Amino acid sequence: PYANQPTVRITELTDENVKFIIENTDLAVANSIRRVFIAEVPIIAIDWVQIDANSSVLHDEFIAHRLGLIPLTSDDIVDKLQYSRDCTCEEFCPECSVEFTLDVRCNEDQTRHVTSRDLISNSPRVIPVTSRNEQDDILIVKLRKGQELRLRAYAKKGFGKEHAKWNPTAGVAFEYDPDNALRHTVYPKPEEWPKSEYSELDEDESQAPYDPNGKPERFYYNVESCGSLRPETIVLSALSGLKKKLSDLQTQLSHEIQSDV
Amino acid sequence: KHMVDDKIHSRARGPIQILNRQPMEGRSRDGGLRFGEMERDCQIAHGAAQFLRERLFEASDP
Amino acid sequence: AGILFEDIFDVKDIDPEGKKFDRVSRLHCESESFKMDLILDVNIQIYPVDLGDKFRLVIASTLYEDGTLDDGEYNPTDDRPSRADQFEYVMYGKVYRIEGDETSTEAATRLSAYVSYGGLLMRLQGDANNLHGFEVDSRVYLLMKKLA
Amino acid sequence: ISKVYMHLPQTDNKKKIIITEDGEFKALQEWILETDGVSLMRVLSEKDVD
Amino acid sequence: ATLKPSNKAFEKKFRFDYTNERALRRTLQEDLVKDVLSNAHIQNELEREFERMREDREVLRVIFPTGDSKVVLPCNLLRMIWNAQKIFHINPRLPSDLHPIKVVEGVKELSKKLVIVNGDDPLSRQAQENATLLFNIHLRSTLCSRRMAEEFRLSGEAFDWLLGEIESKFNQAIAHPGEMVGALAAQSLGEPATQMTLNAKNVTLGVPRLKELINISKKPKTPSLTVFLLGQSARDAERA
Amino acid sequence: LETRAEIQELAMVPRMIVTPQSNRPVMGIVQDTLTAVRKFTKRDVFLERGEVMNLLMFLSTWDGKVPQPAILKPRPLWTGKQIFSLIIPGHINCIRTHSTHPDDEDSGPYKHISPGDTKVVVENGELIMGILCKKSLGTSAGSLVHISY
Amino acid sequence: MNAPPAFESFLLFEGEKKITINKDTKVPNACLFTINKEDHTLGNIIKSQLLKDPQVLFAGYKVPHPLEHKIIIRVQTTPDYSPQEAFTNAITDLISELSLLEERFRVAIKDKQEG
Amino acid sequence: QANQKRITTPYMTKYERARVLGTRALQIAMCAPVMVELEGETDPLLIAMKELKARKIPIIIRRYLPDGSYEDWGVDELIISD
Amino acid sequence: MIIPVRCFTCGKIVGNKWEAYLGLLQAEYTEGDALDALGLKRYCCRRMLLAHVDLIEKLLNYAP
Ligand SMILES: [Zn+2]
Ligand SMILES: [Zn+2]
Repeated sequence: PYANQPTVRITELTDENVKFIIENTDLAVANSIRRVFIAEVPIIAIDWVQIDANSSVLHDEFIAHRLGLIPLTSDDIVDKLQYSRDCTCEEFCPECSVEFTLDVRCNEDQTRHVTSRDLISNSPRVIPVTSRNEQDDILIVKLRKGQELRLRAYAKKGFGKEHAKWNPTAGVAFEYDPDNALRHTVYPKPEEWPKSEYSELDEDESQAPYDPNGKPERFYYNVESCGSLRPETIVLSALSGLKKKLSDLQTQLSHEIQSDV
Repeated sequence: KHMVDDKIHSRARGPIQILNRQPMEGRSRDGGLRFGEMERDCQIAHGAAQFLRERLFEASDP
Repeated sequence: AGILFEDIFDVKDIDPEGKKFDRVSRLHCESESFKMDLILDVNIQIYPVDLGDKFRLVIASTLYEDGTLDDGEYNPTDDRPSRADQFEYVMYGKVYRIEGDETSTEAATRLSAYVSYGGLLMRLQGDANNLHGFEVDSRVYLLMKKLA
Repeated sequence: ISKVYMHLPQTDNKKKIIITEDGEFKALQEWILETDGVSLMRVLSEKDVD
Repeated sequence: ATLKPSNKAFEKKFRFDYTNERALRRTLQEDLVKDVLSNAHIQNELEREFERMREDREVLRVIFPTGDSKVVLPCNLLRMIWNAQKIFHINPRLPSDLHPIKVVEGVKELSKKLVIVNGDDPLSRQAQENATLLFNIHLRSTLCSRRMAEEFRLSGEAFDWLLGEIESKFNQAIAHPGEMVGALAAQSLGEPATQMTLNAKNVTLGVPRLKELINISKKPKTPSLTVFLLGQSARDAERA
Repeated sequence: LETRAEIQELAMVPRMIVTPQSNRPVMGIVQDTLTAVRKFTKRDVFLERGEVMNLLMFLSTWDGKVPQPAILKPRPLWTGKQIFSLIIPGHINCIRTHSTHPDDEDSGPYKHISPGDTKVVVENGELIMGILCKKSLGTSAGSLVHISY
Repeated sequence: MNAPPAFESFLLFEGEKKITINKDTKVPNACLFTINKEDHTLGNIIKSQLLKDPQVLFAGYKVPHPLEHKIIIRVQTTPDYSPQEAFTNAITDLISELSLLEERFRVAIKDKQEG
Repeated sequence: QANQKRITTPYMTKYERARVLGTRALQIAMCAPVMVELEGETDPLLIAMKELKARKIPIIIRRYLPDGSYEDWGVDELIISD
Repeated sequence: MIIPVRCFTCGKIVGNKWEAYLGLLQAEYTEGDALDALGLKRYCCRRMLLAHVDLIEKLLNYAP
């Protein structure tokens, strides 16, 4: 009639991905955490573009949509910024947005590769991932001699449910019960299937015996970040986001219980 | 190329032809759908005389 | 008490027509105290049964040791004294057919009661003296316990 | 009538369904002819034809 | 049920045996068995019922010369009877409290309540008797006093409900005035025409044959006869 | 309003389920719901308390009382037929035969206790036994839908 | 032409309540929680946390339509308890579990970075 | 035609029911008097339908016969099936 | 006509991998080894780099 006492054991931590294991928790909590990593973790991304000149072979919507998908470093800034819906300013203020600028013209005969390096931001904390001091720069558009691309973009705070550009993950390898002990799957020919990296069984065996009193535990994870948020910041921001959603829901709930009379 | 935005069509008291005061033909002219003979036969089987009357007289060319 | 039949059976064969399902098996059993043949389908996945095993079967109309009818609803929050605690395998079904060898004039000497536990079928056939409490469209239980 | 085909019908819709002395239906397998032409007034007026 | 069985099986399955007291003592209660054994008027009514079913048996033999008992009728009696068995918790192992005379009288009154044609004149009574004929036969053969005593074992309340159900389901199956059965038939015949295929001896089938039928053609594509033999020629191949 | 009521009483989908063309339903179960209902009503389908509560939530014709599971120990488990019995309305009665029903079964023994779980039998609105398919839920005559209508 | 705004899945429209409680009349001690602008992310965790409470007889969630962004959670409890109380405790329990999981994750991260 | 002997069916046909609900709904929509209670009914269709179930519809159906005669059957005299 | 930014399936950045991918192919690398050196393990990203057609390079042959 109460909560569980989950534990954590990290098996790999890098700047690109983090591999951890959660034990003593329900499958629902593990799946919701997985869903939050993709859809309810705030991040900064371009959401407003004003093309002042574009003589390239790619139309404006093609460039705007491209720019939106460029990841921006948002480790400590996303917690400080606010959503445009709640902000009491107008236009695009510094507290609810980050202004960007691009001014490129191909004067030489060689093809000019407009890259993310050319995106100049007003805040040094929010910059393209590739620009952060190996990895090459993201390619926006190629220009021919005489062509021009000049715009003024604005980044905003958002999450995955609004658009995939606001997804900080590049893959979430969620796995549980590597050896099919709970028999949640039924392999018609278990000998024809490969072994998971987290499996603990001899090669002579195909799957663990069935466990009737078994429950889903020891959920494995691999959160590969796009680069914007460090792999650990995604998990912390996720748990904090889901806990905020439940806190707000509890508030609205109490307001409805009290409103009854 | 068969998208839904190029196929979605609706009409409610739009333009009509000149020879017969019946709805136009085509999305480009805000035309109406054709309540063909096969439809008349179907509603005859249903015994729906009021619907068949509203469609062939009151909703087309009163 | 609420018991309609009770006896000790011995598994004589398992799936003679071949294994049709994976998590279910048909058991052909025979008793010794009353000599009643039995065909039962059980979930071997959670309650495995091997050939030659011996179990005690108790067909009861209610789980309460005291005479009290059930409401047919799942209420796990019930602390009343239940006879399911003394057994391992328990099922819930209804009698859907009662055959026999009766003729146009003579009564039934041998009977054959069929029960369906939500698809798991059971046929218990033998002498009529042991099958008087069985009636069609009646909810009953199984109370199966394996013994040595 | 160009040609005629003789055969035993395997289907009961063409067999001869009689009522036995016990009252049961019996389907007799009897020979029947199928022609390529149509002349009823003359074929019906023939011996051994039903 | 009265079409295919033999004369022996038809008597053993539908003729109410009011002579074997042991069987009736098993099928009926104590008040009903003494009444069936002592009273003679009832025995005559049951014999008349069996005779009426034998006449209907021959009527079906002349209607259905082929052994095809599959028929289309308004109300399914076997399901209604089963439904009554479950609605009243009928025990097929205990004796029934349904008097067979109530079964016969109930079936006759119900047959009078199903009116496809309204009128007391002999022309209307003849049309009514011919319209509900096949149904009244299936009714008297299914609601027989014997079958209701050793096969279905319904009680008085279940039988009363069964009669009221059959009456309502039948009155609900009557064609409603104004129904455009014409277009309904043309559509019912034209819909399968879109699924069928255009294509001993070669015979035309599908749309071409349906066509030649609707537009009577003086020069069909595959005209043929179906010649049947009378005597020995039907059995041997030489005379054939 | 006249035409609205006319269509509401003569051409609505519920009233058009059965057709006079062939006195049988024209709309029946379809692709996924028919393959899954086949794999759902099998004898080896057991549902836990969580899955059952997830399924019962999608029933509009549910009185809110969870049925006693067909297996109470060692673990409470409901069967697919036990939930389908709640799906079936009223107290209808039907008898059908699965597509794989052998012809040498209705003659010999086990006719009433089928080994392959064939011989669909619905009694008092409860799927006593049998595997459902197009012969029991499709557009055929005498199916559970036709009897429901 | 008809692409619904993306923010329409999470932002509450003017005057639309986040949660509505409706007492079920079919059985006693049952309620339906209709939550707006939510999905399976909360429905599954609340369902699972409610199933662990032995005083809860029924706990399920459903989405009336995937295009809509609402959810309905049904809760049935014993007479001595209450469904609103169960939904409240279930949220409190999930909050405590996530708080604990967060601290143990910060600790695991610190231990992994320091080595 | 002699009203003492009406040969038509005593049940109301599906078409008669359709037209009765339709015309009565139109009347109610034109602010006509209601015969039954209206606890929570405003949509003229639901009102006409409750009036049919209550058997309180003030309409007479003139069933025309092929010969040219007619039989006036009131909505209260007909037996509703559906 | 130009390499996308993210992988449609997962979301991994691939826009900064096209030039590097071509830079490896000219260096006598196999398409598989080149995709491995760029860190593309999932077949979804490998699909993005192995099935792309740089059509923009032909569009730049036309005067602006
Ligand atoms: Zn602002
Ligand atoms: Zn990818």
